[PDB]
Amino acid sequence: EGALIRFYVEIEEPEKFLNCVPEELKETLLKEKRIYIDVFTTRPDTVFGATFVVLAPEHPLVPVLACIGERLGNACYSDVENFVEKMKKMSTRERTMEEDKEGVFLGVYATNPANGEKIPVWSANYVLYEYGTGAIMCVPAHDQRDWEFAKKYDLPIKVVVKPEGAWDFEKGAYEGKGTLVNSDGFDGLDSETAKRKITEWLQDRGLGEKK
Repeated sequence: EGALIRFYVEIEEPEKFLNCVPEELKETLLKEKRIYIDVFTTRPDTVFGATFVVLAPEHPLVPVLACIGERLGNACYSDVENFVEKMKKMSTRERTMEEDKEGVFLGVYATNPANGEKIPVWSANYVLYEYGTGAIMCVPAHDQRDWEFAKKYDLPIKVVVKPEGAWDFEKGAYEGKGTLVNSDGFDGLDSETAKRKITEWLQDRGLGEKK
């Protein structure tokens, strides 16, 4: 149980980037000026708290988005390539026995469909291609794996599920239930209710589905 959520990289001048993308993505790029990054989440109640996106190293969009990020002057393509190559060699245990999460910035920013914020797209070892779509939204305030990655790479922490009791978000992620904050029209909702309400809203807009 969860939601597919359609994040997307907006591309204002598609002709400048056409050679970064395969034929299969060209239609959407030219017509919609977007490259979609579909994520699966069991926490759609936290979507407003997404401060970055992570693709598994083997995700087909990694070279596509890195090509674009190089083209924008934001990414080091060789850094990305070296990371993917290193990851081909690492076992599941070696990628998830986390005493130093590893990732690389792809140089592009995905638009969050919930709030329109532009958030950086990374690839990282701790995200397995086999989980969901192989790309995740990262909510360091409420996901411990994401919190640790954000700590290492200096990424923003945004609280969207407020616990009733005290919590120092500068010490760990709060993974439990609460009421929404920083969630625009969904502010004040209990987080379980918000899972449904947010998912239906995205689905109504063609930017998500119950899954």
